[PDB]
Amino acid sequence: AEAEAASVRMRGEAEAFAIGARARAEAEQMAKKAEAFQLYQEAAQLDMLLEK
Amino acid sequence: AVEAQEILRTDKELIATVRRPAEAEAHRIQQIAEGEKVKQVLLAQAEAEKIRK
Repeated sequence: AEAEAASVRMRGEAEAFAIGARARAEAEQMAKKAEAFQLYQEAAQLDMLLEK
Repeated sequence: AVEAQEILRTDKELIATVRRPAEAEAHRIQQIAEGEKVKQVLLAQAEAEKIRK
């Protein structure tokens, strides 16, 4: 039982740290998405609408 | 007196037959449990660092 508990603890901690890693990556990723979207005029919105 | 000597003999026979094998079985179980616990802990650590990387 102690071995199983340690296994669960360590695997869960590792996967939670991995979730945090993608979290930080995705946040720093979306910041630049917003920054790029800020420089969109009517032509770009028209392109997005006609692509969708 | 025949039966008294038989009592002593069967006491010693029961000792040698079940009392010591029980202790040996207990030692075997705890040794194998130690081995399995170490194996599971090492495998869990390997899997955890796999997931981390």
